[PDB]
Amino acid sequence: SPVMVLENIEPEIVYAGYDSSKPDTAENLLSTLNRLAGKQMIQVVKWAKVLPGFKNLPLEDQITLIQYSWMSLLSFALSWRSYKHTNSQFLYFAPDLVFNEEKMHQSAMYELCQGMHQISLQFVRLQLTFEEYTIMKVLLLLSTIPKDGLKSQAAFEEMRTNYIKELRKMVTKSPNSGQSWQRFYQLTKLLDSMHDLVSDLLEFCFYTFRESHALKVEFPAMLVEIISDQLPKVESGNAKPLYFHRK
Amino acid sequence: KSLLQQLLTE
Ligand SMILES: Cc1noc(COc2cccc(F)c2F)c1-c1ccc(CNS(=O)(=O)C2(C)CC2)cc1
Repeated sequence: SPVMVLENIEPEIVYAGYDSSKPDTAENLLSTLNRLAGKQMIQVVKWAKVLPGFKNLPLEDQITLIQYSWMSLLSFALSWRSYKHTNSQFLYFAPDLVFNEEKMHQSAMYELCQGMHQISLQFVRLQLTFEEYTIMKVLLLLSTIPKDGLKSQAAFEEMRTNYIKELRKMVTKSPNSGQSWQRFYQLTKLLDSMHDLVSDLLEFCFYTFRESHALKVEFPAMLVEIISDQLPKVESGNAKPLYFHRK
Repeated sequence: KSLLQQLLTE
């Protein structure tokens, strides 16, 4: 069962290493978030390696997918942590870093934080299961490709199609009349709505990266590498977001 | 070798 494998390979929670004794400025909160994103990205790479079917894809494509989807994976996992631990009342970045209204303001990311909070409120509305969540996160790893496609497009499409089949079989376990088509479309709609929020997070990311020292915001090595590669490709329009339902 | 390349191949 691929879904049961997904449940067991889900990375363990990591601490942000947040310093509450230091002034709660935008530079210190953002630097803590960046440090946390760095650690979580190492976890994402180790998770992707043991993901069923991911090793079939060539190395270049595996890198491409991780680099295009990183923000989508981190934000989706944030929404899940927020839903599981606080019933989506707060943004649960880590056990030592839980954002309330004050931290959403101090981080200079209020509107972005509210946008993420809306996604977590959808988890409450839908009563999203862990089974669904784990399949959806794999679909997010496979939801952004280069405009001119991957080195092995057919291998990628076969992997993505199979995880779409997994999500469809999983929604049958949560029926209304006994129908599940409604839940499946609510899940694909929620997946599509990640692209727009992630487009805004990436815009904030890219700005803070271009002006990091002027803003006193630190970036770990993992992020420097990901962003230096992704910033030119995304801004040049070389990214192709994959939607279940075209806008 | 990049950090992503190192982690994926190790
Ligand atoms: C860690 C971590 N746990 O979830 C997330 C999700 O992202 C969000 C971050 C803040 C508010 C939100 F509402 C989010 F949805 C991250 C995360 C942290 C830092 C970076 C890179 N820094 S950045 O300038 O791009 C910025 C825009 C996130 C702060 C990327 C991801």
